[PDB]
Amino acid sequence: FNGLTVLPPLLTDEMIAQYTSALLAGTITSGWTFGAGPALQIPFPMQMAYRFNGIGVTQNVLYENQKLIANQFNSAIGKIQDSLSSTPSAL
Amino acid sequence: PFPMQMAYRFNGIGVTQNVLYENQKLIANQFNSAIGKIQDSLSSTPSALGKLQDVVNQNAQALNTLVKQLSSNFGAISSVLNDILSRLDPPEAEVQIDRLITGRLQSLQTYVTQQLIRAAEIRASANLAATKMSECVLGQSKRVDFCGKGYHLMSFPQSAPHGVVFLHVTYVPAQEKNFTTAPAICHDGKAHFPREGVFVSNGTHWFVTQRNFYEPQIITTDNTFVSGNCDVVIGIVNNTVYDPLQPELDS
Amino acid sequence: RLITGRLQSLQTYVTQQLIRAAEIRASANLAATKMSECVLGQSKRVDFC
Amino acid sequence: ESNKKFLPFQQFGRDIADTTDAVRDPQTLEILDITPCSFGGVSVITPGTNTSNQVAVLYQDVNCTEVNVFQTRAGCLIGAEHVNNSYECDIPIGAGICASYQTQSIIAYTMSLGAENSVAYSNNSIAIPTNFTISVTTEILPVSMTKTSVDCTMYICGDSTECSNLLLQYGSFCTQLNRALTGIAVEQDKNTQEVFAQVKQIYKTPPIKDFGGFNFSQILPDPSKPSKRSPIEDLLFNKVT
Amino acid sequence: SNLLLQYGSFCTQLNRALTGIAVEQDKNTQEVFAQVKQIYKTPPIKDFG
Ligand SMILES: *[C@@H]1O[C@H](CO)[C@@H](O[C@@H]2O[C@H](CO)[C@@H](O)[C@H](O)[C@H]2NC(C)=O)[C@H](O)[C@H]1NC(C)=O
Ligand SMILES: *[C@@H]1O[C@H](CO)[C@@H](O[C@@H]2O[C@H](CO)[C@@H](O)[C@H](O)[C@H]2NC(C)=O)[C@H](O)[C@H]1NC(C)=O
Ligand SMILES: *[C@@H]1O[C@H](CO)[C@@H](O[C@@H]2O[C@H](CO)[C@@H](O)[C@H](O)[C@H]2NC(C)=O)[C@H](O)[C@H]1NC(C)=O
Ligand SMILES: *[C@@H]1O[C@H](CO)[C@@H](O[C@@H]2O[C@H](CO)[C@@H](O)[C@H](O)[C@H]2NC(C)=O)[C@H](O)[C@H]1NC(C)=O
Ligand SMILES: *[C@@H]1O[C@H](CO)[C@@H](O[C@@H]2O[C@H](CO)[C@@H](O)[C@H](O)[C@H]2NC(C)=O)[C@H](O)[C@H]1NC(C)=O
Ligand SMILES: *[C@@H]1O[C@H](CO)[C@@H](O)[C@H](O)[C@H]1NC(C)=O
Ligand SMILES: *[C@@H]1O[C@H](CO)[C@@H](O)[C@H](O)[C@H]1NC(C)=O
Ligand SMILES: *[C@@H]1O[C@H](CO)[C@@H](O)[C@H](O)[C@H]1NC(C)=O
Repeated sequence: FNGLTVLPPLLTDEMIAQYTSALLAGTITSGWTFGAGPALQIPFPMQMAYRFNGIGVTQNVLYENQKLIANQFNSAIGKIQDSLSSTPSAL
Repeated sequence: PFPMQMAYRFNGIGVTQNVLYENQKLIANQFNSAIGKIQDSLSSTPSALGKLQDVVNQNAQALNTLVKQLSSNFGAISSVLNDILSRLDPPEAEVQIDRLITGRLQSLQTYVTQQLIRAAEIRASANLAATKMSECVLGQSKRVDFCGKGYHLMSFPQSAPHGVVFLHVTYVPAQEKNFTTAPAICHDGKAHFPREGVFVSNGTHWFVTQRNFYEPQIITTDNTFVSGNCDVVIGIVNNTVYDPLQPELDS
Repeated sequence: RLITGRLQSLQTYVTQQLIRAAEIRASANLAATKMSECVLGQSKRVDFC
Repeated sequence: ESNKKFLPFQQFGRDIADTTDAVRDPQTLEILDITPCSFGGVSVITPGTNTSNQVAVLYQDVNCTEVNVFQTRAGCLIGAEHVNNSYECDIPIGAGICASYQTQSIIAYTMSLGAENSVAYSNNSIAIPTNFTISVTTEILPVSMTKTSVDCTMYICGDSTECSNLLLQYGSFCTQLNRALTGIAVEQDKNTQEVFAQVKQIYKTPPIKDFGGFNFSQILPDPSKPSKRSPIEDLLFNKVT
Repeated sequence: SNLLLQYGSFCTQLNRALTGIAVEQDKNTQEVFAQVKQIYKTPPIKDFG
């Protein structure tokens, strides 16, 4: 109040969340294609197998262990959720 | 040869070189048209060189403000040093000269500090430019959106006043068509997976094509490999897998 | 005297804020790079993501 | 009038920043809160003067009652008409509000983040490109500054010996100022060398430009002109001043 | 204010620097988050395998 004022950010938190949601939807529904040009749809297990192929693991490894991989992914996301809810010094 | 080099680039981004060799005239025309349109884009829009113009403007403004700071009294009787020297005796004008010295020294220190901060910013930009030169001009980078938006093929450096201009040549898919895909197909109780592509169906038949270009091929034992049986893969479908050795044995 | 003191304090604050803003700009450039190279594509750079 | 609960002995309150926030009337036990008179910055929103001379004024951090009249989270906006539509941000006002000149008068609206899209996702459908395009884009990166040197002997003192003698009493401020400036000047040349001098030898293109149909005439140096720069380079050096 | 006017253009420099920092903040946020061209939406049926 001594000539010290704060200007609001141009993009509101809702707009930042909208960008983040758009990025999530693009990644889930089209993989890395949308960042290079037009978005091309692809089933999520298939692009997951593409990622496995990109790290040096054959596609059959993912297809024959699909349920285990999905369970591990869900458990890891839940554990991150819990860790964020528990530890206040992470941020 | 340059067409062979560009075919190597196509292999790098994931497209077979025959796509280039069978579209050499079209690719050359597209490259020439894009290079021609770069001139129009640069000439029509003067806000692209705004980075270099803003650097020049900031330095000029800093120097001009430094010069204009010499006309300020800083609490002294007058800004002119000769005026204060002649008007008053040294033993009394010493305090005014000290006030002017303090003000001018503070202004010089402020200018120097701003110059160091701006120079650090410019050094960060120059390090980025050197990395871009090494990774996009002297190579072909797989880092996304580092050497242009798309799939990087090559880039060309161009000198600019106190700067550098990169013309990032990239591969952009254009016309997409939806298909029906299956993770695997099993022929004789053995699941087959695509060796380097994806299984697609135009409605009646099943082909295997490369992922970044619709170039369908008959599913054989040379573009698929066998792993497991029909009962593990979720979404497996039925199809015949061609065996090129069988007609040779029959004939 | 008050003007000199307050001007010096304001200049110090502005200079340190410029340094802090430079650091935050570096962090934001890193974050933009991480978005481009790990949300929009799969990265082979080790420990980058 | 304030409801701050002063103790019977306390006379004037204060905030967390040690500022007089309340006072007690010397002739009445009433408690009066002190609030600064409303102030703020004044921002003027305008298109180019070549387009129109009409402007909009943004009063920052103040409600419109303390000053066609639109109240934004960034302050009170006067002269701009709020519009239910949404376009790309032309003139950034703040808090998701932008302004532009459209059919004509200045308008205020919430910025549009982009074009809505929904990739037709199913569990057995894939989209594959049947064609392609070759896209060439432009990236500009500053590489260096102008090397500037400043001498205290002539800047601080205009060829005056007494001033130089008095300045000599301040130690080595100016020596380290010159040292910093020289460091910057050398740093700039290091920047340029790091960027461009990345090649061991000077390679030359063949006299016959037969590259399979690819044409690099716009980027290869132009021999006809006295300056051996490409046409694109000539445009770049002409535009930048 | 009259005595402060005798110190030159310190206010202009300080306000310009602060405004540059303020604009740089929005530039940072736009660089990080506005990388996407269109607003993609996930399908209502969440069948991701
Ligand atoms: C590979 O590791 C996974 C753990 O991530 C194993 O899956 C677990 O198997 C045990 C049986 O001993 C079950 O109790 C758990 O519920 C399973 N976890 C999940 C997430 O499915 C899996 O068996 C291991 N496979 C091999 C071949 O070692
Ligand atoms: C899917 O592609 C196959 C190509 O193998 C098409 O089969 C051919 O279709 C043409 C009609 O344009 C016929 O003249 C050929 O004799 C067919 N050949 C074979 C081996 O079947 C098929 O028609 C396509 N299906 C759809 C729905 O487009
Ligand atoms: C692919 O072909 C196999 C064999 O023709 C199919 O297996 C049949 O599955 C049904 C459903 O359980 C059984 O009643 C038949 O006895 C199976 N046939 C044999 C020879 O064992 C299989 O179903 C086909 N794939 C799909 C997706 O239907
Ligand atoms: C892929 O796109 C290119 C455009 O870049 C197509 O080439 C055009 O074809 C039309 C034919 O209707 C011509 O009139 C244009 O002059 C061509 N453009 C260029 C730059 O040569 C090409 O036909 C497309 N590929 C397919 C298989 O349709
Ligand atoms: C490479 O492109 C340039 C265009 O930039 C071509 O120069 C053109 O040549 C035609 C025919 O000679 C003229 O009509 C144009 O006026 C020229 N344009 C310019 C800007 O000079 C050049 O011929 C091309 N190279 C080759 C080998 O064809
Ligand atoms: C795809 O979904 C349909 C219904 O939503 C289901 O019948 C089919 O089995 C699914 N296939 C795969 C591979 O998930
Ligand atoms: C002071 O005098 C005024 C008028 O003479 C009166 O209204 C007020 O109540 C007095 N206050 C005290 C504390 O005596
Ligand atoms: C309107 O003005 C009042 C003060 O009169 C202020 O307290 C309030 O915050 C203003 N409204 C908004 C939305 O800022």
